[PDB]
Amino acid sequence: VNWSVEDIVKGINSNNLESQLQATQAARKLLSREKQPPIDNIIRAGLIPKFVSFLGKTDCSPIQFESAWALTNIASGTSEQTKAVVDGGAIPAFISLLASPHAHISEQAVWALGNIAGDGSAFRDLVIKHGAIDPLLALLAVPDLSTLACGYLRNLTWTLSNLCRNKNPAPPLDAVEQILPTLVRLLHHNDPEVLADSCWAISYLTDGPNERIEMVVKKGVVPQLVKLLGATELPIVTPALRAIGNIVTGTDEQTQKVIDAGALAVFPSLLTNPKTNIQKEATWTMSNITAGRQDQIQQVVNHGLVPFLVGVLSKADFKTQKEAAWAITNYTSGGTVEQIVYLVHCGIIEPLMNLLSAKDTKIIQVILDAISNIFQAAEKLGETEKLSIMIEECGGLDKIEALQRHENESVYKASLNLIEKYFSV
Amino acid sequence: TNKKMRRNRFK
Amino acid sequence: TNKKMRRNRFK
Repeated sequence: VNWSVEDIVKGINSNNLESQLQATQAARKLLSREKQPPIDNIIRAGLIPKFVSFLGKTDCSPIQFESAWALTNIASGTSEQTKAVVDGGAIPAFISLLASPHAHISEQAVWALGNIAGDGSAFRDLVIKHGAIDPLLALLAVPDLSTLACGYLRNLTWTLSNLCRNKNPAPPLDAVEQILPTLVRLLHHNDPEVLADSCWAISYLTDGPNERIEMVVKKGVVPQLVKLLGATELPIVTPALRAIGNIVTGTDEQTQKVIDAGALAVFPSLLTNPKTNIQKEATWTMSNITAGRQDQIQQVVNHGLVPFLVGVLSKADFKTQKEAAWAITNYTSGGTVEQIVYLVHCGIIEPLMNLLSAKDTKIIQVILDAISNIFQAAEKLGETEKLSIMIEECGGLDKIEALQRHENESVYKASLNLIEKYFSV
Repeated sequence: TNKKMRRNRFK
Repeated sequence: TNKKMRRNRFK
């Protein structure tokens, strides 16, 4: 074994079918060895078109299988290499094999199409234009998904998820509406990996305009996304939290469906998750919720989440702290006077003042905005003096005075307004 | 609006 | 979530 590319070329070109099979096996072994498949050597030998033609040889199903595997591995490389597979006519040929009576050939064609679509929007739309969605969904048309082999079902879920992926442009609306019902079924399956890729698909489809968010929401997936948010497997929580985060960027009505499904009961553990990426994502999601209606801010209060946002603002890494500050600003600009009082009783002032030491200019503006909003609520109550002594007792007044020297302009004018308005006489 | 969709661009 | 996946030999 360890054939040379020249040996492979020789065997593939013969009129002997048995030597074509052996040569394709050698090519597949050469292309499936862990490190450095010599993909470019294979492309330059001109083998792609011949492999694509073998994909049609329904008689010799072994050479169909070996070709599909070789081409899967070529299509799994760079965009330039995936492009050679596409220019070789491979997409229609793989689509044809989706109907093969041999399950393992059909699976390998699903996998190859996943790699092609995974290259980007352009190749994803090619795959859809050649009509891949119908035969793919027909493979999942069985009433009980547990009858499919676990590996088969996983690859179908992964390839479907790649047809939902990427933007500029987003997938065509026709295709999304065709895929969503099957995606809903997969989201209720039990296999961890199926659930993870289904969540990734939903997170792709909800990454876009509110119109796309409504397509997914109207299918009823939010309660199951929330249940998967409470899972213990991090590869499920990550995409589920990504999807929930996208949905609460939409309207107050779409955000409310996330709250109605109970999402706020899971967020205390997300905001204290040991993985920094989860905390940051969950805090960002909280800032868009606190940007909603006053009654939705109130459900944040009632689920006891304010003390956890204060915790994040106090103890988290700086990038997550930025997100928490945004959630406070949004809270203080949209909240009632009684909600702001409660925010103050939770100890917001000090951790907020402490972040005014941050070099980052954007966050300083966010913080000053929150301070002004709280002062406006304090004016309604006639308690601006009480709030002003509180800011002095946290070390805050010195930091606000120091801001005058700041280079930025909006910071300069903002801090001077606060000092003249509440720290005079 | 008050909601931010572009956390990624915000970076 | 990986864009692409090679298929490796049975080990």
